Amino acid sequence: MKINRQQYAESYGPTVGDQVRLADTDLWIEVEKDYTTYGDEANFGGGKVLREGMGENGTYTRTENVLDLLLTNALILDYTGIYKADIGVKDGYIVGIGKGGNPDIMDGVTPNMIVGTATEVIAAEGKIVTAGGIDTHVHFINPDQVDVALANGITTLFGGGTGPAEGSKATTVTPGPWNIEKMLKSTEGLPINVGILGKGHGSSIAPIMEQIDAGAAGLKIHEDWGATPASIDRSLTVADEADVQVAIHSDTLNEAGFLEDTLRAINGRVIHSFHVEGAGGGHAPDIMAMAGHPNVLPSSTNPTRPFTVNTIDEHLDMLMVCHHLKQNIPEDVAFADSRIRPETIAAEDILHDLGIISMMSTDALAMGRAGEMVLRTWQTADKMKKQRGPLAEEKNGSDNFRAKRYVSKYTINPAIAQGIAHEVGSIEEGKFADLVLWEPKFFGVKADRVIKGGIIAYAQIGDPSASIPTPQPVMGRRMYGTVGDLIHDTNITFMSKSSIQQGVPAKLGLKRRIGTVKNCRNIGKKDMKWNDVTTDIDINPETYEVKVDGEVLTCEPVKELPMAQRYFLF
Amino acid sequence: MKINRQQYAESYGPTVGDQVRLADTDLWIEVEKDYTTYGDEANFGGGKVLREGMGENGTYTRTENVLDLLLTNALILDYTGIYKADIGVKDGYIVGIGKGGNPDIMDGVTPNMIVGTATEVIAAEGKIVTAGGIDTHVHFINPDQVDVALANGITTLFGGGTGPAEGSKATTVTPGPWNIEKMLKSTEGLPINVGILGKGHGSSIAPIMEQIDAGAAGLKIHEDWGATPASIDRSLTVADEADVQVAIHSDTLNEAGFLEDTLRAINGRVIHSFHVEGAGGGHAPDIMAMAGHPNVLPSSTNPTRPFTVNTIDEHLDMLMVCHHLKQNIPEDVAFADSRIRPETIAAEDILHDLGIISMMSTDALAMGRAGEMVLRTWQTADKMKKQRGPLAEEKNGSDNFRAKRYVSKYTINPAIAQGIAHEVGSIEEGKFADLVLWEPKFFGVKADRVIKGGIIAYAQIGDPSASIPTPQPVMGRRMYGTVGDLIHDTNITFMSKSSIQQGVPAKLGLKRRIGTVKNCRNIGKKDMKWNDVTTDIDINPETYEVKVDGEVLTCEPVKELPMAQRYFLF
Amino acid sequence: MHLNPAEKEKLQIFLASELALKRKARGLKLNYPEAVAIITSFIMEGARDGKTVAMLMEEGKHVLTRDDVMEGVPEMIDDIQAEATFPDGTKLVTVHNPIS
Amino acid sequence: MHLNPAEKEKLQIFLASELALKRKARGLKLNYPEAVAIITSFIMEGARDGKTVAMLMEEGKHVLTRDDVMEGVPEMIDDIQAEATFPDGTKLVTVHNPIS
Amino acid sequence: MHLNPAEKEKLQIFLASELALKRKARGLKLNYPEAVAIITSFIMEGARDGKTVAMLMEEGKHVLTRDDVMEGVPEMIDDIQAEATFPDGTKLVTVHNPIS
Amino acid sequence: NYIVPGEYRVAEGEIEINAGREKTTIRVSNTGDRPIQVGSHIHFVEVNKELLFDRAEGIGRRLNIPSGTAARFEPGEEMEVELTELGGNREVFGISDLTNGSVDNKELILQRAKELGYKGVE
Ligand SMILES: O=C(Nc1ccc(F)cc1Cl)c1ccccc1[SeH]
Ligand SMILES: O=C(Nc1ccc(F)cc1Cl)c1ccccc1[SeH]
Ligand SMILES: *[Se][SeH]
Ligand SMILES: *[Se][SeH]
Ligand code: NI
Ligand code: NI
Ligand code: NI
Ligand code: NI
Ligand SMILES: [O-]
Ligand SMILES: [O-]
Repeated sequence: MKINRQQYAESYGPTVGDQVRLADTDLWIEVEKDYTTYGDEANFGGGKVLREGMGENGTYTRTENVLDLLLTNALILDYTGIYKADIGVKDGYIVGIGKGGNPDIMDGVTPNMIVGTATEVIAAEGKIVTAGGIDTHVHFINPDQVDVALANGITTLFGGGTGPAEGSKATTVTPGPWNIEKMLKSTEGLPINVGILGKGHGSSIAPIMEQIDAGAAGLKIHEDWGATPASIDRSLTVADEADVQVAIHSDTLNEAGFLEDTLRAINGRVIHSFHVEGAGGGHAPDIMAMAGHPNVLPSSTNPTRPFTVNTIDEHLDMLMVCHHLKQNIPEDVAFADSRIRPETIAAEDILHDLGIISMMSTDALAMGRAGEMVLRTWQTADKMKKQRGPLAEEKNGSDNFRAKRYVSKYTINPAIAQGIAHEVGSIEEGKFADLVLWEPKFFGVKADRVIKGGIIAYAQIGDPSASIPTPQPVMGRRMYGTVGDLIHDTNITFMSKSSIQQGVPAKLGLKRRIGTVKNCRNIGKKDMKWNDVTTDIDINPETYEVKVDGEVLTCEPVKELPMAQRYFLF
Repeated sequence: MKINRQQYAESYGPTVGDQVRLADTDLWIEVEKDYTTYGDEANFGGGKVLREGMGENGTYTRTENVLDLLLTNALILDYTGIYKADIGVKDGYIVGIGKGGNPDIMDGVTPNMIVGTATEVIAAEGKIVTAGGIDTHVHFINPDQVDVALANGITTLFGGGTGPAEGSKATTVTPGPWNIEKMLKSTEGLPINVGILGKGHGSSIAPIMEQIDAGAAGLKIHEDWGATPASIDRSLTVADEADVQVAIHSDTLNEAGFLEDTLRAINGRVIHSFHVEGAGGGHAPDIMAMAGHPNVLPSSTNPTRPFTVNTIDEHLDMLMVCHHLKQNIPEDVAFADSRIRPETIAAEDILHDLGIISMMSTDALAMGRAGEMVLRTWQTADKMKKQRGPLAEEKNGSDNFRAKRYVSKYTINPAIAQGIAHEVGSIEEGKFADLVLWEPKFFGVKADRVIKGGIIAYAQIGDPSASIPTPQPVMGRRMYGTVGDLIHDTNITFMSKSSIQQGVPAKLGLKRRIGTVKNCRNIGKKDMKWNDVTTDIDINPETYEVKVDGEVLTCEPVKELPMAQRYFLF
Repeated sequence: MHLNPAEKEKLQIFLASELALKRKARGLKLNYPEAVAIITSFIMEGARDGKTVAMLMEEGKHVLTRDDVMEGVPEMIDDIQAEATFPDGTKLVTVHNPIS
Repeated sequence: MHLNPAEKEKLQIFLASELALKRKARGLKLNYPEAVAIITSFIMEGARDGKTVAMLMEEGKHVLTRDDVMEGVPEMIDDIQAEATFPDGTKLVTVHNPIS
Repeated sequence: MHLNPAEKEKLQIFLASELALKRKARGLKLNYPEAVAIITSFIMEGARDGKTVAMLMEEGKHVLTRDDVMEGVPEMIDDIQAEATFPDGTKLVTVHNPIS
Repeated sequence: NYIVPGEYRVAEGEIEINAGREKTTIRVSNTGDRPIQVGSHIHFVEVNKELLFDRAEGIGRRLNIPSGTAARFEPGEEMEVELTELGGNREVFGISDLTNGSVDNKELILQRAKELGYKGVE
């Protein structure tokens, strides 16, 4: 008995060699391998395989190799591969990637992926499954930002803020022990994973370190607090002792130093360089040269991503309104022209494509869009395919190499940068079950179901009064993982080792799972998955021309993007 | 180097002698004094003063005179003055009013207002800052009423009710130990300060007192439960023992007594007379004579405020519908005509202006508008300025005297009446940081940011999906102070001393800050800030003519108000 | 815009009235919530026009007649109440037995 | 439809603009939130039409004039900001002093 | 009005359909959520008109054609489902491949 | 009597900043090839190494400009600025780590500035 490939893919999702278009882009992903045994595919429903004595085992208790949850027939898109498998979840973690069902009667069942009495089923046939997005540049300004993030497949928010206070509206900072404690308590009600950054500013160690001991997960150095050589130095001294990451928004004004002075203060220590292109902040005009250095973990924020015909007009004005700049004050116009540069925004597209910028992020509500990190990653990859062609590394006419390079930018690389990749950032055995299901037609645009800690937290679903869940209006809605005390078990508060050792969770009555930040001081650029290139980036101080090993990087903006007006009501 | 006054006010907000219009009223407030040192103004942003080693101190730990929060360049409007200062907050309380920054390099820094690593910043330049409104006549009928209150700058709700039960729809009463316990638990989820009134009715002490011991913060005597001499007497006996306030809605019907009988039952004991004009309830037609007595703390509710051309038509009908009165039953028409009186509503405007009625309140959802206490206070002051001119006490052509008289009516005076002015009701050092920021163009109409316990609880802010927080739609939204466990630390449940001593918070598992009600039995009219007038008010029983020391009080209604159709979509 | 909670809710009454008015224009007899929406929106738009409470108490009895609505709807509606911002601030309008 | 949070909120701006446009058509001078709604909806519909950010920065200054609005409204509106999906994705439009 | 949760949500479909219909009237090819809103509102207004489920299953295939919508939209919409109150109570309408 | 809601009616007169403090004019040159903007309250001796000026004349001083404003130096640009005296305790910590104490220690500040290549130690 043989099934043609069209009929097979319609029933079980695609298999080895089949390709799938990402949304309305020109990007195609190809199934590299498949863990199934053809004829023993798991599926659930009337007369289907996962039934007692058949594909469901009726003998084993939950502890005996039985899953709490099986995602059947997933097309996984991850730094680790693009492939077809069943995903097994237990105790809120990914315990198996392979083939689920019943060893009684099926060949090839992964030994700890038994479907038993205890097992829930999610059908992933025809879906793309990714890790939850890790956004490491979040301003906590407006709690309504969390659903915006979940709707575009983000599951972890790292950043700072106390709400719409000016410090928070400019900087990813929750300053001092008391504001940190208050925002850890606020976090008990946010249905997403969270880590809080303290103020990376001071000339004495103790005012900075007491933020780490209070429960901060990292620090932010921002020019609006004084991105001075002293603040840089003390923050990295603290970070090296505490095993947490430091993010920097450098001295745009070059007031206390040029880029080389900031790099000298860093002194070869690891640092996460935010919005490395520099429209979002940093030494004018050459901050993007940071992305060539081995000790720099470089991210973009999203409004420059990718370079379009409206980008400069929107940014020049955005910068003018936010800094209350006057079009008739020459110093204000000179500042804006030094900061918003078509030359560096165009080159940023190519630096992403080359694996020289390792990460994406939002800059949510400060100069970036909470719900467009995943969206704009794929728009960038699509523009680069259109302008530069398939990468030389591709085969079979698939875009798998580019797709692994780009998915790494918002999944595994931020997680590694922050010291949280032991818990989150990829679909791997032993990691927390933060999973996003996508219909391919909506891939990167609107998530179908967002799983947090093994329970659905957010879903595109219809009329709650209907006979079935698909009638209109289909909209993003919070699901049972966000309700009551289940919000505690489905989400992680990431905290410093010292705050955990000092009992901060018990002191504050935190019920959320507690994640330990670790291993983020002995990493570098080489540790960024698929995005590990170190090189000399030259930015001409007169012309803002970008060169990589003496080669000029020019790019053109595009007038239209996929993943745009076909999808959005506004 | 000199700055002209227009440019100075645009950059830092107004300074000494400058005036600011309140919304679209004819009321002007003048800056009386300024705590700054010209040239050392604090401000936050790119290249601004509050940066490490500059206006931010980089040496001191949080405990060492460092603030959790600095509101820069506030124009304070308070019973204590109209003046320019920085406001420093720590541990959720106002710890300093003066000049913030860094003693290292700045002159005139208030010693406990250091901006350090631990300090968040809110820019208040160009804003008016007031205390949170204290509403002492709240019916707990519909939880949607809390955001309505926050949006018009109210931060404390004192009253009663169990939801839309008839007892609660008529009376500010949470009756008996069990209903009190249930509503204290409900209060754990309300993002505003709360105190609960028990039923001030009984002929034995124990049924009334057990409500105080259960966690009530006061009592309400209401005619719908029998505002008899016995209920009045027993409630005030309880109140004097328990150190809580009693509110009264007297016997409109004069069934068991006239006003003089109610005053004899009170017997010189302190009492808060609700809706003292009497449209909202009380001895017909002369209840408003209560406002002349030294032992009476008199409040208005808001629908009579101020007297307009639609007031009588709206009230006559409101009263007819609410009491199911029939236009063809002569006793019903006589009752309505005895209760809704243009003579006493007109005189109520003047009694406010003279400082004879000390307080405003809503009567939320029973006969009053949850979100219009602040609004209608200012409309009343504006109508009185238009009709009676500047008060004789004014100078410089400012309305500062009238503005302090009127702001006292919804801030400090209710707080004093209730026994909670040690915690709330004014911008003073040592009080809880309940602060409302207003754009002057929206003053008294729509709050910009409402701070509760030093964290923003409510804000007018825009699209949560946007690059910045200002794009449309700008609407009132709950902020991080309302989320998770932070709702516990940013809000106060006010309770009797006896319930606190008996461990009610622990018994019920209350996590909110617990406020003690105290010192409200040895106060009187003389203790009402800017509104301390005692006088003989005569209400003619035939004509309802009002006289104050034998002088007739007539007023005209107005056809238009400021703070109305310019602002509201409906 | 600075919308407060009431402004956001009351937009939904205008929308329900626009829906009901389209249904009436294509010849349908209106139901209970349609009729209430039309009369309610009429009151709030009248306040915005600067009419008096007394004018709207009178007019609201002539917006829909019993032939505009389904059987029983006139007797289901004892009165319609709406608050809106008049030139002199928020006022309550009650329309008694709006459909005879 | 797959509405996300922003799509749901921004429907309310279109609705407020339709309400304000009806008020203007019956001869009312518009108030602050009415004027902001009209200009905001104009920007988002312009993005949907495929205009540039620069076109809408210019056009948004000519949607309403001071005679269309109540006294003081022009000076209450320093700028109107809106994000919408252009052919090249979400962009921010700021209109400076939209009503002179 | 006594609105229940579904009545409140379904008002937003009518609003999205009115928005989409204005976009179509000024000559735009409609996108995915616009097309779904128009067909969905058509079904619920048809139920209100007293059409049968079988009539609306047929009619919903003729509301929009492939020339009314952007490239790919016909193939993105496998079916549109809506529940509405018919004369005989709530029923589910499914329109299969509404745009050919 | 047109009403602008929330408008100011400012008083007459002008505000004098940093009143009673010594003022000093110095010329400063951006010898670098990127722009340098300097805020009102940075200890002036601790600014960017490529600004050339008499470093001793920046000790204990900052720009005499309105609080929160900045002076801009385009690449190669030389201009005069007016400084005022620091106040309070006249101590500076952090920033470029040139002072870390009293601004009275001019000898120590200039020795550190010279060592680290802050232009203009004379
Ligand atoms: O990057 C582009 N071209 C290019 C440059 C250097 C290469 F080695 C290869 C290519 Cl295709 C290009 C061509 C047209 C428009 C945009 C761009 Se980014
Ligand atoms: O109160 C008014 N006039 C007045 C009465 C007694 C005074 F001693 C002074 C004045 Cl201005 C007035 C004048 C016109 C309209 C309303 C009123 Se409340
Ligand atoms: Se940034 Se407004
Ligand atoms: Se009171 Se209805
Ligand atoms: Ni930044
Ligand atoms: Ni940022
Ligand atoms: Ni009453
Ligand atoms: Ni009441
Ligand atoms: O940023
Ligand atoms: O009342």
